[PDB]
Amino acid sequence: KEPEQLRKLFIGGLSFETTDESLRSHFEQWGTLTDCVVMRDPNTKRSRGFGFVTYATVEEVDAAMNARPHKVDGRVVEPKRAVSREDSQRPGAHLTVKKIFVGGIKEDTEEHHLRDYFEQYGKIEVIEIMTDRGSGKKRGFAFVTFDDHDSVDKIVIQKYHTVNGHNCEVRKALSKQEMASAS
DNA sequence: TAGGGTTAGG
Repeated sequence: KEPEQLRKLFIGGLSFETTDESLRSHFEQWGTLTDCVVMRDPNTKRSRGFGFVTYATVEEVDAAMNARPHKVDGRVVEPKRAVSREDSQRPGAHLTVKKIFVGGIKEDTEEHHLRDYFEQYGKIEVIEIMTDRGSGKKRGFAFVTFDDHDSVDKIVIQKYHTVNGHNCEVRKALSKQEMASAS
């Protein structure tokens, strides 16, 4: 079926008392769970305050994210699309942000090209195709802001994105300082 | 609130 990575959600901010079972009890309400686990320190067996749930289908994952906010064992938790272990090493991979950087877009790209691809992921708030202040020339990248951080997360976990007929690279937007800090 | 003994010899 769909890849395990795209069927899984990271659940952060779990109460100290949530266990594999109480977690499953909550999330099974949105579909069939193929995996459900609270992460624990190997040594002291104590909860690390986070876990994962994996559904049989991405559509169930989507259903669960459409049901936010989630309260598990009396605490509002923070479900997020699961970012792969390799991608988790990149700067800002786990940031909650509503904006993405879209790089490598053709000179004739227009806003409608960005909408036709990105509106299927969520409600768009702002689209900025960047130009050099001063020369007025296109720089080949844009920013797109959405109303929900999950739209960004669901887009960046996918590998390819076709805008104005060709692939473009999409990453979470890091600020000017964050880019420096990741240098 | 970022992963479960889950990542480079011919």
